[PDB]
Amino acid sequence: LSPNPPKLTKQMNAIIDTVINYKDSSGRQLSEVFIQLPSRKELPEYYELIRKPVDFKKIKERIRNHKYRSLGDLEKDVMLLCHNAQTFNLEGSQIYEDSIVLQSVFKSARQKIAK
Amino acid sequence: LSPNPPKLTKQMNAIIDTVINYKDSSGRQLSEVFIQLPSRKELPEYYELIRKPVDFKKIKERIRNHKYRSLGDLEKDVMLLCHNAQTFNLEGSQIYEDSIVLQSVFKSARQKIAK
Amino acid sequence: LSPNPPKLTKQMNAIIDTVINYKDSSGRQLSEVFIQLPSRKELPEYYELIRKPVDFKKIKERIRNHKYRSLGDLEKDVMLLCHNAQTFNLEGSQIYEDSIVLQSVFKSARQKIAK
Ligand SMILES: Oc1ccccc1-c1cc2c(nn1)NC[C@@H]1CNCCN21
Ligand SMILES: Oc1ccccc1-c1cc2c(nn1)NC[C@@H]1CNCCN21
Ligand SMILES: [Zn+2]
Ligand SMILES: [Zn+2]
Ligand SMILES: [Zn+2]
Repeated sequence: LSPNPPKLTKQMNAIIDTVINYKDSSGRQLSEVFIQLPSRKELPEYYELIRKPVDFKKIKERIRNHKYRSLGDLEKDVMLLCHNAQTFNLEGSQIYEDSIVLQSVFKSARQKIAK
Repeated sequence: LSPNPPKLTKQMNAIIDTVINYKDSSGRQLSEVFIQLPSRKELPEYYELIRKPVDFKKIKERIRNHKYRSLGDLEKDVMLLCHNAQTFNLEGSQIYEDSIVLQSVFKSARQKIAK
Repeated sequence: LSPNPPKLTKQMNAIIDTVINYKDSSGRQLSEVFIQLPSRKELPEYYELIRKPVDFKKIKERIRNHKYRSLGDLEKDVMLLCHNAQTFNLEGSQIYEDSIVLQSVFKSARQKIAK
């Protein structure tokens, strides 16, 4: 469980980059509303219903500071992001929809760079 | 007797760049599964009944490393893939349809590219 | 009312150099064609159509001659570059698409250093 190689760090990023920077057919960068969560004092409901919240920043941070040991351990936090999103949003609502798409992007992006 | 110049580089790239990025009515890029083959370990059965397999990766290799003389060289690789993808996968099975869908997309991209 | 600290000037160049330096997934420097405008004699067109023409050399030249006052003054010009590309070049035409990409990189460079 000793120094996170640079090679592994080099992946996590580009993966989470591939994701963040993804722009759809119309060209809308889907990540926009996932980067920063909204405030407890803005959307208290979210933090009532979502027991273990998360956004992208807080995933990037955890990359930056070598918390994540394997690519597995990242997927989980990206997956929990979308789970959360889906859980809070109305099926067929643009928020709800993006999370899915992104979910896939990662899995292909991770595939395309990982084992 | 001679080299492979800008027209053969740009155009043969231009063609392929286009095809890859082609997305159906659902904006679903159909190149997806045709970029990187399954490993021989992954799906032995492919190679247990396909003579001379080929990826998408290898196409851009054959481009970057100047093996395709004319257009007629490229297409042969291109159409083959589909031939395989069709040969292997089942009629109606998404991949099959995609594989065909592609064939043509190239055909237009080649014909449209009139010098 | 006062000249530009080297702290600033060295940003303008970092930000712009990130931009210019940038290559796409493929490994393709998008900047390439924007670095220098075409000759008047070569694209008389561009000059008839584009009101205030600008490429990258001149921006550099305009950082060097302490001609940009804020980062605004810069981005203002940097976007004038992409507007002009998208004004002249047809939607979906490779160039066009690229220009948009760059607009983002620039903004992600700048939004990076504003922190
Ligand atoms: O589920 C998330 C995970 C990570 C980051 C953000 C969200 C998120 C943001 C949301 C929302 N739901 N989820 N509902 C509507 C609300 C409208 N205003 C923008 C903020 N937004
Ligand atoms: O819009 C621009 C902004 C800054 C620098 C260059 C351009 C630019 C270059 C162009 C073009 N359109 N725009 N049309 C295609 C043509 C292909 N041959 C070289 C010239 N090139
Ligand atoms: Zn570190
Ligand atoms: Zn070469
Ligand atoms: Zn000076």
